[PDB]
Amino acid sequence: MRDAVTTLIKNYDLTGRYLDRNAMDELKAYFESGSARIAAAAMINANSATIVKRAAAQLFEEIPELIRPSGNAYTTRRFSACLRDMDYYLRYASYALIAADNNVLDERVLQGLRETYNSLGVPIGPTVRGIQIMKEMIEAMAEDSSLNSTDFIASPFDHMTRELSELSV
Amino acid sequence: MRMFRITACVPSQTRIRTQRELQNTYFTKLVPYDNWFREQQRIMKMGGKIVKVELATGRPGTNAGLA
Amino acid sequence: PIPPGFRPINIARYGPSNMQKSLRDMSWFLRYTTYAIVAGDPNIIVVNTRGLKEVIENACSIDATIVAIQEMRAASADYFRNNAQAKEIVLQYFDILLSEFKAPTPANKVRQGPSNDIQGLELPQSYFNAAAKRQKYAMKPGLSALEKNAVIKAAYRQIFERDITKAYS
Amino acid sequence: MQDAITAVINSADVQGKYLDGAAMDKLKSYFASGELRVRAASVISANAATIVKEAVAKSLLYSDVTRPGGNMYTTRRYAACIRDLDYYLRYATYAMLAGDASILDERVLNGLKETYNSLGVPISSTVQAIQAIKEVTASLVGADAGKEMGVYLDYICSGLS
Amino acid sequence: MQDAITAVINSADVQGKYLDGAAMDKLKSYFASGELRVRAASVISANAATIVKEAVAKSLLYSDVTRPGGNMYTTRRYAACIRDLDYYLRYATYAMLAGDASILDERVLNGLKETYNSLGVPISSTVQAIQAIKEVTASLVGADAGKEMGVYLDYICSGLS
Amino acid sequence: MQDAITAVINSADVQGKYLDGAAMDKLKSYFASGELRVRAASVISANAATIVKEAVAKSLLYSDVTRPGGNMYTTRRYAACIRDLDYYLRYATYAMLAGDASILDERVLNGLKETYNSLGVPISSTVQAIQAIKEVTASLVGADAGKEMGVYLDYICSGLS
Amino acid sequence: SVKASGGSSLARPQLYQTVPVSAISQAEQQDRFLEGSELNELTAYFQSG
Amino acid sequence: SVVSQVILQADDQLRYPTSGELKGIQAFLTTGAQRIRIAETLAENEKKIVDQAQKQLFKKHPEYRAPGGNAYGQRQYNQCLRDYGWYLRLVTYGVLAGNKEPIETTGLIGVKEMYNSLNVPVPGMVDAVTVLKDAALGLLSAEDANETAPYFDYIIQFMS
Amino acid sequence: SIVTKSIVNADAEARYLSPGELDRIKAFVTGGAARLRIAETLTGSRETIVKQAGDRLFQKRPDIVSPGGNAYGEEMTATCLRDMDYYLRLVTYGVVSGDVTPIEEIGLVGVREMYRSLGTPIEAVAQSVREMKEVASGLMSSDDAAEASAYFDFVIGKMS
Amino acid sequence: SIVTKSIVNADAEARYLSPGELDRIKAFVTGGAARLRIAETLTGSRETIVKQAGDRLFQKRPDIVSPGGNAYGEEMTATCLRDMDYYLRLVTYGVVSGDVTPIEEIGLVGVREMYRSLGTPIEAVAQSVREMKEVASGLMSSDDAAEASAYFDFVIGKMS
Amino acid sequence: SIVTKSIVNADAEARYLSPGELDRIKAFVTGGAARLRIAETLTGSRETIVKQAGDRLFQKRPDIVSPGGNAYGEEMTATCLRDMDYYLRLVTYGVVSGDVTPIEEIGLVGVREMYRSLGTPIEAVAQSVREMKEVASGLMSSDDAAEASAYFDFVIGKMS
Amino acid sequence: SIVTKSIVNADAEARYLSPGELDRIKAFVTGGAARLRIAETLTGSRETIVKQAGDRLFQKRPDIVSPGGNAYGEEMTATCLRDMDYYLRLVTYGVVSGDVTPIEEIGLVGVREMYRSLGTPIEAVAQSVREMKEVASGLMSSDDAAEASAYFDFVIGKMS
Ligand SMILES: *[C@@H](C)[C@H]1/C(=C/c2[nH]c(/C=C3N=C(/C=C4\NC(=O)C(CC)=C4C)C(C)=C\3CCC(=O)O)c(CCC(=O)O)c2C)NC(=O)[C@@H]1C
Ligand SMILES: *[C@H](C)[C@H]1/C(=C/c2[nH]c(/C=C3N=C(/C=C4\NC(=O)C(CC)=C4C)C(C)=C\3CCC(=O)O)c(CCC(=O)O)c2C)NC(=O)[C@@H]1C
Ligand SMILES: *[C@H](C)[C@H]1/C(=C/c2[nH]c(/C=C3N=C(/C=C4\NC(=O)C(CC)=C4C)C(C)=C\3CCC(=O)O)c(CCC(=O)O)c2C)NC(=O)[C@@H]1C
Ligand SMILES: *[C@H](C)[C@H]1/C(=C/c2[nH]c(/C=C3N=C(/C=C4\NC(=O)C(CC)=C4C)C(C)=C\3CCC(=O)O)c(CCC(=O)O)c2C)NC(=O)[C@@H]1C
Ligand SMILES: *[C@H](C)[C@H]1/C(=C/c2[nH]c(/C=C3N=C(/C=C4\NC(=O)C(CC)=C4C)C(C)=C\3CCC(=O)O)c(CCC(=O)O)c2C)NC(=O)[C@@H]1C
Ligand SMILES: *[C@H](C)[C@H]1/C(=C/c2[nH]c(/C=C3N=C(/C=C4\NC(=O)C(CC)=C4C)C(C)=C\3CCC(=O)O)c(CCC(=O)O)c2C)NC(=O)[C@@H]1C
Ligand SMILES: *[C@H](C)[C@H]1/C(=C/c2[nH]c(/C=C3N=C(/C=C4\NC(=O)C(CC)=C4C)C(C)=C\3CCC(=O)O)c(CCC(=O)O)c2C)NC(=O)[C@@H]1C
Repeated sequence: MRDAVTTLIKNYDLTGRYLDRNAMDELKAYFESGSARIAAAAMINANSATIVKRAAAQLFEEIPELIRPSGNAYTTRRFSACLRDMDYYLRYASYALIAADNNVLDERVLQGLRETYNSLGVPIGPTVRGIQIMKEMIEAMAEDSSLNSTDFIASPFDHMTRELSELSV
Repeated sequence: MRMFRITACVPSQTRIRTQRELQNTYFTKLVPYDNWFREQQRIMKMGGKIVKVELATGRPGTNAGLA
Repeated sequence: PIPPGFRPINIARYGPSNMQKSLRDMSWFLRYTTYAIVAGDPNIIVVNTRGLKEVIENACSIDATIVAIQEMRAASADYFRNNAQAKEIVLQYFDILLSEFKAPTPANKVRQGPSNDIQGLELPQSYFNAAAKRQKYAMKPGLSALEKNAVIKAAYRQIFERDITKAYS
Repeated sequence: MQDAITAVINSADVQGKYLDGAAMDKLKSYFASGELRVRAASVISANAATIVKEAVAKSLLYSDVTRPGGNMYTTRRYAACIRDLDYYLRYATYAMLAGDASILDERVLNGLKETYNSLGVPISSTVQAIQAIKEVTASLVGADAGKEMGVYLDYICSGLS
Repeated sequence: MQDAITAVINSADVQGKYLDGAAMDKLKSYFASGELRVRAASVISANAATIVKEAVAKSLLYSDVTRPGGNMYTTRRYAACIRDLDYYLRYATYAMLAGDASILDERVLNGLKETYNSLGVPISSTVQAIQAIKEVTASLVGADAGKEMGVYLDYICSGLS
Repeated sequence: MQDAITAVINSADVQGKYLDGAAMDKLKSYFASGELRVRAASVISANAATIVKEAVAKSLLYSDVTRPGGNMYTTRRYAACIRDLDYYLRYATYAMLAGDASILDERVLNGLKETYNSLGVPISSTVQAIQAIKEVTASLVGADAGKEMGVYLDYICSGLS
Repeated sequence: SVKASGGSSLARPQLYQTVPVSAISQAEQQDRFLEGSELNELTAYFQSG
Repeated sequence: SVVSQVILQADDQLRYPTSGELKGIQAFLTTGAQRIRIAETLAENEKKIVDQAQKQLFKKHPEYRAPGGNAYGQRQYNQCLRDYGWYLRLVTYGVLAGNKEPIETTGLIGVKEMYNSLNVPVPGMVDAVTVLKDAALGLLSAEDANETAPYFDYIIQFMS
Repeated sequence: SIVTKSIVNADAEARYLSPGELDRIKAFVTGGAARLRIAETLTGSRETIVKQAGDRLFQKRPDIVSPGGNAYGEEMTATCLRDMDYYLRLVTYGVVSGDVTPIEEIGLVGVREMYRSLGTPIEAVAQSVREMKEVASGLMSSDDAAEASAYFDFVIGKMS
Repeated sequence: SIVTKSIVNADAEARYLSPGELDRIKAFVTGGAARLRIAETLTGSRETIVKQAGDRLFQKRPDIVSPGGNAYGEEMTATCLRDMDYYLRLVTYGVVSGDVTPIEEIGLVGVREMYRSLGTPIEAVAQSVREMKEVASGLMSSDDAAEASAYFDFVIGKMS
Repeated sequence: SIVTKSIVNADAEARYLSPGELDRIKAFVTGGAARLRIAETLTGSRETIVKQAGDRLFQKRPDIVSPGGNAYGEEMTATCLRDMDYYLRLVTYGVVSGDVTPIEEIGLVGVREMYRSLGTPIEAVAQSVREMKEVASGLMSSDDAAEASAYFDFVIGKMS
Repeated sequence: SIVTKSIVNADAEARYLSPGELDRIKAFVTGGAARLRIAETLTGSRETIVKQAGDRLFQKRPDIVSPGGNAYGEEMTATCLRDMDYYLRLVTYGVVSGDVTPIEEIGLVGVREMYRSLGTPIEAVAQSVREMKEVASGLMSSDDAAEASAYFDFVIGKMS
């Protein structure tokens, strides 16, 4: 598993280069953004159950056939499994927000996600819609709170939607 | 192959979280010499207590003729 | 029969959508009760009602649900009322339904990561209540010959993926 | 383990004779009691959480062992203890349905007393929990099935003590 | 385990000395008796099941152990008993090929007395069975190889007793 | 295990009360000492092989235990002994960083004495070897942390003796 | 997207248990035919059906 | 503590503790004065915290005082206040240790089936711990409140 | 024993008894009277099974009573018909228990190495229990002898 | 990195990041400027550190560069200085990352097997890294020298 | 020994010895007179072989007796010759026993940890026992040297 | 063969073959002419041994050819003599291999289940192989008779 520091070190190791001024600037930018990343992760540490509950309470009204029969979130066993999946996604989004790199999302979320969801019939479109609902909620809560830097919050969710989502065009 | 007669109790530290079936944590075990160091380290890192251990297998101090 | 503390709910104060949810929940409770009657195992009721109290208590009255399924049991019993050999099945299945529904949500099963490389996981305690549990074979020292040979044969099936002492001695 | 039927088969087999009259009418007694045993097992399987709930309610709560310094104080200790009592109810149900007490020293009384001594588990309060689980089961199912349930629970407490 | 050459090599290694004549005399004795041991082991492996069946016929059949209530009555029990007997024969063959009984008093007699005392197996009857095996092997393979077998077999008897 | 900082937490858990000043001053003393504890642990982590090498060189070298006839004569016994000394140094490092000997009481003092009695390991040789561990660590770090290391090594002495 | 696929075979989680599924699974996991207990469960359930 | 964490990780990896872990130990040993200050002020002023904490809890959820709840009797009321005080006590212990480990090993593992057996609603008790957090956050100073908030947040996470 | 297999399987699955399994125990208890009826009819007519199976065996396969076989004189045949009585007793045990579990407990397994050590033809033992089966089916009513043959054919299948 | 270790330790027990891990990551972030300064002066003086430490190594151990030695010859001497520059680059990577896992993952797994195949004395390679430690520690402040010498001593411990 | 490894394979496969390995034990017994003759001539020449091999070792590698080597001093060279005497005794032990098992279970496994804790160069002691095998092959007859050189080369391979 | 056994064991231990197995392999290689001679003797007398041993079996135990027997029928007796030819071929395989592994891998695994299905008496098959042993030992020289009868009694011991 790699963070931004680890992937920069790996990129310089591959070419066999010492860390130059551009690498120092990237590490410097990560270190000054780290306080805001810590603040955002500590914010979403407190509210995470409310985030996943309201994410379900918005997603199942945008797509109401998930809770109708023949939907995949029909029974309460499937409902609790879907909420556990949303908790998984929010936890790894917290991990990626701390790490400032999406390699943790790639290695531990996305590498078999289409395989599992196609095996169990789980939809991908409503899943990434729930991802973007969680992203909008965290962005709105960060805008409401005293967060000076809010640009990095949307990056792990957008990466997850881009990696998991079927290529439309 | 020289071995040990051990007797130990190792409680599970994760059974409450994992909600699995129960086993008797106390047991009398025959364990080989080559695996006994790793087995003992596993017991003490899991938190169990080895309450009895004897060299029931082989003679103590044998220089040759081990396995 | 046993109303603990319930208050009747006003339709206009409760709202239209919540009333539709309540009506489909009542019809769905009766539908799964009939399905469990057909199946002969209340496992479907146990799985789909064990964790339902915490999710349903946020916007719906839990005492009203208890009185609702109480009236369902009473109405089904009086309308059926065939004989004691066929009524106690419906009675005990509704008792299982009310006990599982009043039972609060148990702890989710947490699969710990064995080392640093492997991610730790969580599983709700409704998924491991319907999914064809493995038979656990433990060699107690005092066991009789039949279950001892069963445990030995199960160990051979585990190690060699088949019963080699039966197939080839 | 064995049962009433397996016990009478073995107790005829140790002299190697066929089924006598005493074996026949005690198996008649077993088959006469069997429906009551299945009804008692069914009702405690249906209510099985609540019996342990009332047992710990009137046994171990508001006690010095629940107070700090005891072995009921910590919540992991509490969860382990109530899981143990649920397992005791399940194995007592198994003994009651089987009709013989060999399943207890087969499965639970293999090493329970001395591993409880190793972990510092209070045997006296555990026996008090067994007396509580006895009286709550006897209140739930009645005197007739409750007495023969309490036979195997007495076997549990005597093996543990 | 420890055969004759590793035994004398360990006796030399404890004193930290090269092999001298005081162990090489026994080493020459072992190499002189080696082909006798191999041919006797070949005969015993040829007649291994027949030795067991004649031994149980001359010592164990028509006794109180194979009467009902005895210690050899049920079919699993008889299969286990003949399994023990040809285990003793095969491990005695191992020790006879080795030249020492380290394998016999270690990988057979580690807890055999304690497990037979816990089960209730008659030690005297097993000793009589081993003596029957010794008589059959002595009458079947010869005098010198027979007494070489008998040394390890009454070593097994001393371990059991 | 449990640290020095968690020791007063566990004591207050047993007492059912908050932190009192008789534990507050001990916690402040641990906070005052912890930087020199963690730095001395870093130093012996950097020089960890040298402690084992000098302890073997000045305690166990050229002795009856390592000559022929000794329990540390053979290369396997020497490798096992230096592995045991490395584990002793690592767990002593763990204790001197942690402020408590619970790591030695649980993860070393569980059955080490009984295994050494089973193996015939010379207890007095191990006691003078850990005296050599004390001398090398006190020479490497200095007596200010040397006596602190010697407290847990004397705990090892009392446990193994 | 993801640069490799581990394979997607069909997964069939058992949504709920019934008496025939329980009896046949109990025989199948223990690698036996349907003996007297499993046939008695099936007989009683089929008569009550 | 975090000292227990680094010894457990080092013993699991079969090595001595390494440089970043040692520097984290130095940082924790530096901040221990702030930890002991937060613990002592919470210990001396716990009573007002539990006072308006239970006031806000039973204002928000008027069902345990109501019929059909679990806090009818004064004995159950005193046990709820005892649970509140024990949770604040474990918060002080974990603030002292620097990590989640005392709160975990004494009050959080198995707590959901613990109150499943006692019929106390777990979301009701996470509302209780949130209003307890609000009382403690209001009572403590700003940097101390920012230090002590994630422990309460972890209790919220693990309970629900 | 059906209840033995019930307890073993319920303990392996680690939960209480399902209602279908409880209905199985109801069915087994209600059929217990019929199976003990079959048991006392068999132990009433036990000796004619032994004698008719023995002399029908000696007329169908006369090799063993001839020299070269295992049945010499009187005492070998006495031990053989004692074994026949033993296997009939095990059949009655399986009938009265409702399952072949006590048959495997006392004798159904290990019989092959038993009779290999004894020199006894296992297929002839199987054929012996075969005429036990149709002599029992002849003497006792066939619709009610289906239950007894349901263990007889398992016995001959294990010894085949 | 420390961030990687904290996220991995949280994810192994399947929770969000603990307050102890947040404090550790905060300490990592605050020490990032000093660590970046240490890495910057190391990579600025990367040529003179390798030059002076190689000179001190070849004066203290002439056997490795005498004929018959592993590094005898100008090409093998340049290869030895290239190895020293490689390990100095890995030391800078570890200084940036705040722990020892990049040095471990790149140049300290299989190093004994590699240098045994190469025929190089691993204790002399450790002496080279120790001379790099001394030369680099002479080029910084005392706390910076101790912080870099932590990673250097990790490389010493892995080589010897 | 080869006999105890044969019976270890035999009871690992849980049956009597195969005829091939019985004839193999016969071949070992018949050759054991020749192995014992090699033992007689080696224990007769146990002094001159180790003295000439030590002189060859110090002539090949003068850095052992030079400053900077491990064996500097009369007692150090005496212990080096004592180690060579022990290893010659182990080679004679292996020639007697017919396999490399006594060398493995006395003084060949763990030799890396042994000479790592001692600081002794493993390639230098491998060269020393290589000179032992060269002087031994010089003093033996051709078949005896061919027999002993396989065990000597196993010592070379596992101690290189 | 013993080459396959030694290579498989060394592969499982992940090591090269020691000289303690290499001398066994070269001894098996050198002592091959006797096994080859026994192999061409047996395949020269491959017919007559089968004919005489089949004649001896059907005269000793006429229950095999009795009505109701397993081999009642001319094609059944032809397949019985074909099975005797099969096991003689496997004995020649084991003789020319110097090992029991070809007999074990071709015609000993699953023989008990196979003849348990087919109803053929396993002790009479053992008697057939024993009678082939006696005919072959009468036909050939005494040491070669012992060498072939070694594999023959291995076959009859695995049979019974
Ligand atoms: C007659 C048609 C058949 C036959 C039988 C036969 N059996 C024996 C001897 C023994 N059989 C047993 C087996 C058992 N004993 C038990 O208690 C049980 C389970 C209840 C079994 C299965 C035993 C132990 C013996 C030994 C005698 C003893 O009981 O002590 C013989 C005698 C052989 C001898 O050499 O004495 C015979 C003849 N043989 C046949 O060929 C027919 C198939
Ligand atoms: C209040 C008196 C009634 C009520 C209303 C209500 N229902 C929901 C939504 C859900 N209802 C369920 C229930 C079930 N899951 C099952 O598997 C079964 C059969 C055993 C049932 C009956 C579930 C899972 C939901 C959530 C899915 C969804 O959003 O529709 C709500 C909304 C909850 C909210 O907005 O937070 C409400 C208000 N439920 C009752 O039982 C009463 C009849
Ligand atoms: C409850 C009545 C009292 C009591 C219990 C208690 N037990 C433990 C620890 C364990 N108990 C068991 C029990 C079993 N082992 C078996 O083999 C079986 C049969 C299947 C049972 C029931 C086990 C395994 C443990 C270890 C924990 C685990 O889950 O693996 C504790 C915890 C001790 C601790 O400090 O951890 C307790 C508290 N003690 C009391 O005070 C209650 C009155
Ligand atoms: C037969 C000579 C007498 C007899 C004995 C008897 N043995 C058993 C069963 C067992 N036999 C052993 C022995 C060994 N197992 C090994 O692995 C080894 C080393 C090669 C030995 C020596 C053991 C351990 C048992 C225990 C259970 C098992 O089957 O493994 C029994 C059965 C006990 C029971 O019924 O549970 C008996 C009765 N009894 C006699 O009367 C004969 C004289
Ligand atoms: C060295 C100071 C002295 C000594 C050591 C010695 N030890 C052994 C073998 C073992 N020691 C242990 C004990 C431990 N288990 C653990 O988990 C730990 C760390 C906490 C220890 C210390 C064990 C298990 C063994 C067996 C090795 C294994 O299981 O693989 C030996 C070897 C004994 C032999 O070869 O028979 C020796 C020599 N003895 C001395 O004489 C030195 C003074
Ligand atoms: C108060 C916030 C809520 C609540 C409380 C309530 N608690 C109990 C009983 C018990 N509470 C505990 C608590 C703990 N055990 C631990 O290990 C820890 C952490 C250190 C805690 C906090 C225990 C052990 C008990 C049982 C002992 C006893 O009851 O004396 C009750 C009583 C249950 C009953 O019905 O008798 C109650 C009511 N109830 C609420 O409504 C609040 C949300
Ligand atoms: C000589 C070929 C080279 C070498 C020798 C040297 N040896 C020692 C001292 C010891 N050597 C051993 C090794 C063994 N002892 C055994 O019993 C066995 C198995 C048979 C082995 C492999 C030991 C244990 C010692 C220590 C002495 C003791 O027993 O106490 C030294 C001295 C080490 C020191 O630093 O004092 C030396 C120098 N060194 C060379 O350079 C030669 C190539």
